[PDB]
Amino acid sequence: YSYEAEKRSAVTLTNENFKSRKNKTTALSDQNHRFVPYFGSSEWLRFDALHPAVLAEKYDRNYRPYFIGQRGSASLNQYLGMQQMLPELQNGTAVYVLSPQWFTKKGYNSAAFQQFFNNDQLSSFLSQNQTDANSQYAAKRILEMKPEITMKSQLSKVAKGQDLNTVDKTYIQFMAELNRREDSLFSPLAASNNANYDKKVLPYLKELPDQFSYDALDQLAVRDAEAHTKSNDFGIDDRFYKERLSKKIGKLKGFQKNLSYEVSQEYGDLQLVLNQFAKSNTNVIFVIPPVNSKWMAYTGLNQDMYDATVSKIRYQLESQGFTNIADFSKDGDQPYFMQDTIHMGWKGWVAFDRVVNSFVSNPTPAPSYKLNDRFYSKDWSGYTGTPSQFK
Repeated sequence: YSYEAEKRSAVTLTNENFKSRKNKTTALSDQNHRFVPYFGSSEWLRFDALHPAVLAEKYDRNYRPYFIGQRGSASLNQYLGMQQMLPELQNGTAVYVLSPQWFTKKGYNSAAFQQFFNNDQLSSFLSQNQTDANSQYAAKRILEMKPEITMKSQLSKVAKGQDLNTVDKTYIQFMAELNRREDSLFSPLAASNNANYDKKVLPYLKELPDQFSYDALDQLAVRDAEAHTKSNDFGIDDRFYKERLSKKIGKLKGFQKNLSYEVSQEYGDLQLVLNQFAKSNTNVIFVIPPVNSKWMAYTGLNQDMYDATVSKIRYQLESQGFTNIADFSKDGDQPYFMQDTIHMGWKGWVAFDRVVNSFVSNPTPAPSYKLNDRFYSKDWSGYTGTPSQFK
């Protein structure tokens, strides 16, 4: 199609590009250039010389990352976006960052939900009619997020477990067909490429060593990280620090004293993605990032709560077959692991590379998964004892 068109779609990172079926399926099915999907939220915007985009370009790897996510795109929105690219996951390989900031009790806004959801994702969703627990929970959550919804009756039938009437099926495949065609019509202008690749990827190639060396990458990361953090003591990027933290830094101290990520509906939402990976036989590495621990000190973010959160996430993942886990939750104290407060960069990007690039450069079949419906449950949403003792 167009390698440079796909290259710039792969790092555009706009909401409209997230829900563009044409863009992502195009890049993810190109048979002459391999794009691998990287699911996460705002973490992908932290361009610097060690960002995965830059690395896979410089050393010309047997793939390029296609990024899928933006602030607020947690697992429910991710699952529904996945509904638009089902072939591209089949027997595929994928990176999926589990951001722990996701797992709050009330979750995100309905407004943040709308900016990734659309009716193509919903018609796709209803078109695959399986009245299983996963369908039911999906429908339940959608009606929770957007209660004044089109095709509400069908969503209520799916959410109660009931089978869809001949008339329902026909309606939903017709709306499917139209939404697909609307995507194909509007993605050219509605979902156009950024300057992100030209302005925040390619420049950085000047800085990387012609010959690959993790030691050289680490040195470059520390030099550049030092250049871009002389405005504070948290080792937080200058621009992020003046733009989001400078003004209210006093009012901030202590503000996370009691905040937890241990109870969340996002646990069930995650289950939706795991079901999707299994049904599509996808081989995934799940990335867990830590938080600048100096920051966690200043805000009171309790690291043992973080550790229990990570543990429960990992339990859900491993107990089912998903064992590829680049878990960096305890690496937040390493100088320049993070680029901001809760987003890794620089050295963190190199650590990210060390596990992920081996995973993605060397695709292997996906193991056998055993899914466990008890993870959609309210009890698992609230459970806080030892993860092993759930049953």
